[PDB]
Amino acid sequence: TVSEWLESIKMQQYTEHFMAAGYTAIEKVVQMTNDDIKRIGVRLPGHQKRIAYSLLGLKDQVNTV
Amino acid sequence: GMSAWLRAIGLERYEEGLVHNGWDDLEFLSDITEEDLEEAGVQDPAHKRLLLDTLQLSK
Repeated sequence: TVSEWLESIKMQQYTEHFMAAGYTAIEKVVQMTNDDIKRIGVRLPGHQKRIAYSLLGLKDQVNTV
Repeated sequence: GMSAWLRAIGLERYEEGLVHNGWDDLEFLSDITEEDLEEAGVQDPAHKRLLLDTLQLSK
């Protein structure tokens, strides 16, 4: 679940904005590119990597049939 | 956070840098990688090695 991902990467406080931006489910979370990340409420350069890096994995993970 | 943590090694002045990346917690910072370090500004070899030392020194 999105919660486990967001909390494991210590992005706990983002879950709030994430779900609010319609990205409540993984399938939608793996869609949003880098732009969306910064828009939802990420101004920290560091968090812009913690989420992006991990997102890359998720996007690939769902592709690994 | 890792305030007193980095203090013992003399890296306290860096803290805030690893805060803007989400490593401001000894929950997952204790298992941080050398890759997830450079992003916080800790790109230097000596600095990375220093933090890795603290993982076993302070734990």
